[PDB]
Amino acid sequence: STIEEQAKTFLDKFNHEAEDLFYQSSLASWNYNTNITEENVQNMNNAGDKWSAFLKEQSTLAQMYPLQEIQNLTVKLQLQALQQNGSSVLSEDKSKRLNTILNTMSTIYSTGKVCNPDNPQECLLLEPGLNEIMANSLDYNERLWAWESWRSEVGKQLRPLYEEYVVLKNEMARANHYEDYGDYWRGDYEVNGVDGYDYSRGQLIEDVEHTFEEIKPLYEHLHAYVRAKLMNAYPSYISPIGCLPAHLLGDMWGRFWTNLYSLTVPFGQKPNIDVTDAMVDQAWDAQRIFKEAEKFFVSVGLPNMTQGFWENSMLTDPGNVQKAVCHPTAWDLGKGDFRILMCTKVTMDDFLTAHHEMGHIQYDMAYAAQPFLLRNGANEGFHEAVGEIMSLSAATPKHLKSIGLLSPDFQEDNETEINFLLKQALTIVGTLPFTYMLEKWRWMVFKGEIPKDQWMKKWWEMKREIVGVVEPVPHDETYCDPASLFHVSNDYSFIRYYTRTLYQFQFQEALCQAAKHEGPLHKCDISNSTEAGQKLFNMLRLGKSEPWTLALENVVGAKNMNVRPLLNYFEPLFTWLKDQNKNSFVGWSTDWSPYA
Amino acid sequence: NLCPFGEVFNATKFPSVYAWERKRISNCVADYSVLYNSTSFSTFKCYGVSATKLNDLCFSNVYADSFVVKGDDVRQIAPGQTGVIADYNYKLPDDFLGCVLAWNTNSKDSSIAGNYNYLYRWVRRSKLNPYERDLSNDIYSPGGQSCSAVGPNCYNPLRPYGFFTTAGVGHQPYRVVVLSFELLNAPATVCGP
Ligand SMILES: *[C@@H]1O[C@H](CO)[C@@H](O[C@@H]2O[C@H](CO)[C@@H](O)[C@H](O)[C@H]2NC(C)=O)[C@H](O)[C@H]1NC(C)=O
Ligand SMILES: *[C@@H]1O[C@H](CO)[C@@H](O)[C@H](O)[C@H]1NC(C)=O
Ligand SMILES: *[C@@H]1O[C@H](CO)[C@@H](O)[C@H](O)[C@H]1NC(C)=O
Ligand SMILES: *[C@@H]1O[C@H](CO)[C@@H](O)[C@H](O)[C@H]1NC(C)=O
Ligand SMILES: *[C@@H]1O[C@H](CO)[C@@H](O)[C@H](O)[C@H]1NC(C)=O
Ligand SMILES: *[C@@H]1O[C@H](CO)[C@@H](O)[C@H](O)[C@H]1NC(C)=O
Repeated sequence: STIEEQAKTFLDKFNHEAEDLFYQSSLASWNYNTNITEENVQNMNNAGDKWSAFLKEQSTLAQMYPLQEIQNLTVKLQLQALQQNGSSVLSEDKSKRLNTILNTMSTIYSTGKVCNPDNPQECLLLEPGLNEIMANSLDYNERLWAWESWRSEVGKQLRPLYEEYVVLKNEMARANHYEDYGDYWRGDYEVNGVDGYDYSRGQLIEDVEHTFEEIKPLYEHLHAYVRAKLMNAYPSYISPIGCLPAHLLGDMWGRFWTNLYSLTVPFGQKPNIDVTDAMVDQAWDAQRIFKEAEKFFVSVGLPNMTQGFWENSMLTDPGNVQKAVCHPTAWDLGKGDFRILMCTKVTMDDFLTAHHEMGHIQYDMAYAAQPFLLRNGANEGFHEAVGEIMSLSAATPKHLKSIGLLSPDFQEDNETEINFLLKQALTIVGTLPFTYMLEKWRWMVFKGEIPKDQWMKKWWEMKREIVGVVEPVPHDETYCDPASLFHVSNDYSFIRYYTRTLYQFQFQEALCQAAKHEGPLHKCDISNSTEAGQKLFNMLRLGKSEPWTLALENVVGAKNMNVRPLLNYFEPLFTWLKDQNKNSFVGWSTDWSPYA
Repeated sequence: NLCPFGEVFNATKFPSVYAWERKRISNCVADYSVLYNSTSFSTFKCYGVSATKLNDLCFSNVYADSFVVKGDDVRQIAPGQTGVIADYNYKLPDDFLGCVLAWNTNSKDSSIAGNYNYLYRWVRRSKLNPYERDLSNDIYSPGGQSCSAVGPNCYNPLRPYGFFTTAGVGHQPYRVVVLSFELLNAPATVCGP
């Protein structure tokens, strides 16, 4: 009557029951998202309630099993995933207070609005009013007004609440045998118990810093380039020496630099690659797009789609009376049911997004033989990485010509490659420092290094040191600027987007090395390479049953994240920027401010 | 006289795997051709004899066992297999002379909300012997112990299958019939045409 043998039967029971209720809950959610009625909402809420109650009761009985008398690692992984105490350790009053705080913050973020003086009637919300002016307008004063108005009518109401929030979360973490909430978030990357493949919770921080130390040169050059172009757009507003003002960076918060592309084109006389017109000419529909994606995935050895995918998926807008959400998603309902929900239209963007979603579905299909709790990615960055490498491969001119969608007479010149590389850089490279700075600030406020009175004073110091972005108006202590973003105000971790970005380029070069590619890495395709497919499937099949270090090593031959492939990918743009930046100054000084 | 192929294979209801039913066939002329224009068999496998040689053989005694199993577990109905069905519900001997027929029956045994009328056993103290049936309803203490209530580590042995219409091909119902015949020094009963 070993405890190990007693726990095996309990796990069997749990898996068998969890399959059925998860399937019922997923079916109800699908019925809602396809067809919006009040009855569907009620059914969804019922199913969700039953699944949460069942999970909580199952966790409460699981703690009977001590973790230190189990030698099978799969069993320990399952029990550890099931034994987490959650927020139930707090007293009832504190839990209710925390839930109220979270709901209030979410609501105020989702319902806030502002309007300019002398027009009390016309008030704009964040979507789609503020985003349009932020992403399209070319006037200095309107952009400044929008920025300050949004950060002065929504942030102020969040500063007190957020305060309490921090304290409460910290207490919960300390009742779960953690140093703070930041340690709780970092614990996803922790693996222990396996010789030669161990990772400490506090190690991750160090590695992130190391990686960033190798990205600083390239980014710096890019920064300089952008500044020069902006000096032409706003002749008497940007210093040739200092940083970039925050309200002139495309989006509201400066997360992406995509919208600046129209102002920073190297060679504007050469149009970008676009294949929508040929798609319209040859009478292509959504079903043709998905068939092409399926053929592309078949060519590398991975399987086809089952009949349920074609019968049950909704690939077109229902239109007429029915209303459904049009956010593209891939559903794994369990029990051999895979679906894709997207409102397809005839465009190149939908052509790429179909490949992204189908890669999601292929990954979800690979590990269907693992137990229930281990049906997920190795960590929170693999899932999306797998999705993006396929879209990267499918947009190359070689693949476009191979499927009879570009003229064979079309010959590429280096100007078009430079333009494409700059467009990709403005979306990939320009988001890493923002993510790193935000996560570092959150970690340090949770840890207790930054006192409450010095929060904002730190927030705009790091912005001027790492990201090189300055404030247009001085900010007092009453503001709560970081709370103005969705992820911070709705309790979501923000480090997935960095490891995701490094991992995808690690995977791509390893896959292209096995396809005998010759030339630059930004023109690689993996079609008609069964070796690449086998190498990818070896990692995909594992699931969460093994440490993520082993999963990475099974593909790239290394045990840790690395940043060299990104630089290899962006080398030509690096040399071009180095050539043209011979007259401008590279770097920034913090002392300059627009209002000084 | 025609064979009762339209009475065993065209039945209204099939039993659960843990309570499988066995039927005895009397004198008969094996005319399978009246079954071709109506159904097609997803699995047809014979051990000990070729399927095309049934027209020239006569069997001393013939038995037909009927049950219904999940799709992925159909492979477990074989001489040398191991698994839940092979150990706890239905076990076949190694020296087996007979045939196994399995066909998909999703259209009538599945539903939009789910059918839960088919049960199977998932825990038992010891593995079964060939051609045995168990109909107990005890409480399964894992380590031998005594308990009279269904609570912690005391589980009832029978659990139901989950059948949904929109499920994948591995979770769809399959109906299975095992035909087992013997060749002894007795007058023949079932003969070919
Ligand atoms: C992958 O390989 C297949 C088979 O060789 C390629 O399909 C052929 O493509 C050529 C032009 O590239 C056509 O002339 C043939 O008619 C196609 N079929 C056959 C049977 O040869 C396919 O193009 C390759 N994929 C890529 C991206 O080049
Ligand atoms: C959408 O929901 C309504 C609500 O009753 C229902 O009548 C209708 O049949 C549903 N549409 C589909 C396609 O099932
Ligand atoms: C752990 O249990 C599983 C159950 O099937 C078994 O396959 C595996 O070999 C066990 N681990 C070890 C190290 O024996
Ligand atoms: C928290 O977890 C530990 C071990 O899993 C357990 O001993 C403790 O009772 C749990 N706290 C609660 C929710 O009672
Ligand atoms: C995939 O589907 C095609 C078309 O039905 C078929 O010819 C092929 O055999 C299937 N198998 C794979 C995985 O290639
Ligand atoms: C492209 O190549 C030509 C020579 O083929 C060269 O003169 C030109 O400078 C190159 N473009 C860039 C942006 O370097």
